[PDB]
Amino acid sequence: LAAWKISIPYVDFFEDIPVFCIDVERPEHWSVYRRYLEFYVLESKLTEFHGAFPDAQLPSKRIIGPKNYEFLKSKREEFQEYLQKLLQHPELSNSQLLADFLSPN
Repeated sequence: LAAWKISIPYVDFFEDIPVFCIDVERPEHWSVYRRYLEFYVLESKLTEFHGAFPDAQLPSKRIIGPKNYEFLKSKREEFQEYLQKLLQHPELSNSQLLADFLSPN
C-alpha cells in the first residue's frame, strides 16, 4: 500500500492557464498543480497497464470550450473523487505514473 490521501480543494492558475491544485497528504504534506488534460493522459496511461479496472472514470473531454475556469470548478469534485479512488485501488498501489502525477509542481 502507498496510501497517500488527497483533496482537490480548489482550481487555480499559471496566469496566461487554469489548473487543479491537488492537495496531497501522508506527517508529510504537499500540493501539485495538474491540468485538465493530464488526468486524461494519466488515465490513458494507467488503464493501459493495470488489470481491468473501472470504479474510477473520467467524464469525456469536452471540446466545446470555453475550457475556462468555471468549467474546471465544475469538475473539481469528480476529479477529486477519481483521484481518491485510484489510491484505494489495488494493483495501482505502486504505480510510478500515479506518483509522478501527485509529485510536487
